[PDB]
Amino acid sequence: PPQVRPSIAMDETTQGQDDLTHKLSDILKANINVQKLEMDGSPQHIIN
Amino acid sequence: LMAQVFFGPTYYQRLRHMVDDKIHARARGPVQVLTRQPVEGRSRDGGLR
RNA sequence: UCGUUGUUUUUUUCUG
Repeated sequence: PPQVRPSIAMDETTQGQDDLTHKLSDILKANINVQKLEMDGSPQHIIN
Repeated sequence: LMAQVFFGPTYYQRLRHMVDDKIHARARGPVQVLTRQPVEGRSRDGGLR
């Protein structure tokens, strides 16, 4: 949940993303990306 | 006084570590968001470790 | 109209 990875506040209004948030979002993007290779040209080297 | 005393002027210099800059107490107050524990630092009503 | 909240991250020079 957010508690484990709370959103820091660099200066009042602007809140930065905890490293865990960036990492989870990146893993989510990559997972979506793998899900998108199979539907098109996936020449066994993009996949790898 | 039954004994005598060494006595004279000497060069003494004050130092930056005034007491009021170190005294501190905390009954309750701000807590770290992540851990819900008292914050660190005298200037923020920190808590002793 | 009680209520009423104030950053992290490093590095530094210091104190016992």
